Amino acid sequence: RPDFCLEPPYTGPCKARIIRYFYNAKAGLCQTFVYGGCRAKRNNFKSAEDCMRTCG
Amino acid sequence: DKGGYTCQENSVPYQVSLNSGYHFCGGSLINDQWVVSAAHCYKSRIQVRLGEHNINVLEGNEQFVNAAKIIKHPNFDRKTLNNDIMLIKLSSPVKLNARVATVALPSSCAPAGTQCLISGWGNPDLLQCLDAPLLPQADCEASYPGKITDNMVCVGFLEGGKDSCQGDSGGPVVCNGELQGIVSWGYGCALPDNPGVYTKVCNYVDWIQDTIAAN
Ligand SMILES: [Ca+2]
Repeated sequence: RPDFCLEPPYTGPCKARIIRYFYNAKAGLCQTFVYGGCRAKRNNFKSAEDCMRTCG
Repeated sequence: DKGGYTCQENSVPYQVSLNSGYHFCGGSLINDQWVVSAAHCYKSRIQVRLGEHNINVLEGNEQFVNAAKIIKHPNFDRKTLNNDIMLIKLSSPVKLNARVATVALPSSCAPAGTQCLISGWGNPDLLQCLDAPLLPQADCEASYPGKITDNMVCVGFLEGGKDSCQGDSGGPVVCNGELQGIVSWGYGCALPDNPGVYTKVCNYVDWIQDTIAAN
């Protein structure tokens, strides 16, 4: 799978509290994390289905 | 934790919670039909909750109102965060009372050293408060080399320990009764040499007034 899928979730510098999905390699699945609202990295999905499709 | 203390219930009547299924940003009521927040808090559908203390329990003094118009600053930059400010016009005017009130826009830019009050559910259940001073631009600049513009101001402590954090964005920084800042960004929260950065509201008073009068 793509390298960005193995990167830890990135909250970013902004201080909003937006729940997004990220693929957790160690767990082998997509989970949720808090995104700050700006400068998202690629391991950041609005949905589990998109997360699993892209990083599964 | 972010180092604040729980605000006295309804002691920050101008504070609002932006909700789209859950609390994701804060904001400030500036008149009975308009709220100011951060542009990075933009969402197509937003419900504004006023008169809140515990956002997880129906307390009795809350007012729920949908956003009718959402207007971000025309020069907002999603990458640099310059001009991180946005106006929200409510579907209908709210009822102003002791738990729901407006905050004054700045008369001028407050000088460094001015003690301010930062609030938000950030870190969420109970509203958190933090007393912190506006920092000199030079210090802000030294903490974030090449990232600070004239539309930003640092508020907090260079030693860290106290700061606004995720869930606080869009919220108010009030000094001497005037809204001087909007929670925007920072590297981490409460980290030494990286105090929070806030949108400097005094640079947008005319834009705000002009926008409200036209909408
Ligand atoms: Ca409540």
